[PDB]
Amino acid sequence: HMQLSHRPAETGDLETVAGFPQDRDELFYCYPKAIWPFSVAQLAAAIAERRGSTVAVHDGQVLGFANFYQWQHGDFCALGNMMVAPAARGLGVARYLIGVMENLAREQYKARLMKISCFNANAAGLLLYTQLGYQPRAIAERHDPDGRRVALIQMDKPLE
Ligand SMILES: O=C(N[C@H](CO)[C@H](O)c1ccc([N+](=O)[O-])cc1)C(Cl)Cl
Ligand SMILES: O=C(N[C@H](CO)[C@H](O)c1ccc([N+](=O)[O-])cc1)C(Cl)Cl
Repeated sequence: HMQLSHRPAETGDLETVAGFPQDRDELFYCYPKAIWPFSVAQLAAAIAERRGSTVAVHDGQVLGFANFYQWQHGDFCALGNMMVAPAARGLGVARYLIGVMENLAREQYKARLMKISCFNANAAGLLLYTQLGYQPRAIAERHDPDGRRVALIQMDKPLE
């Protein structure tokens, strides 16, 4: 059914990907420095500051997006901006794209570790990363757009 492929993100993908977050909570989980409503400009700003922006495609549709927000050659990468089209949630897109990013971190950055940080309210993410072999290492305090304290669960996984 799901026949996923991947390639580097392109300008022509921005409007699609900027359509993915469906509410302020979803935007905060995947891009906590963004301001609702999301926009192509905000997405392009991230892409410029980051590395490895990659889309996942199925049946001619861009269904996922991810990048690295930290990269340290021979050391680790940290995954962020993981977004999935609302019509394709729970179909394997995030897990597919995390595997692609793991490979890119190993191959291009010679990373030994991938870091993922997940906000506490994002249960789906915490469970998914757990299923993929990520372990929690620390919890950091952050604040949401209403000034409320949230917990950022910092996880990692050795790259094999
Ligand atoms: O789907 C969710 N989380 C996934 C888990 O991998 C991920 O964190 C995510 C976050 C934002 C998003 N988006 O805004 O399009 C999509 C997936 C929760 Cl919003 Cl239920
Ligand atoms: O700033 C620009 N380009 C950079 C890369 O040089 C990047 O693509 C970017 C785009 C939009 C942006 N924004 O509007 O926040 C920030 C950076 C153009 Cl607006 Cl000139």
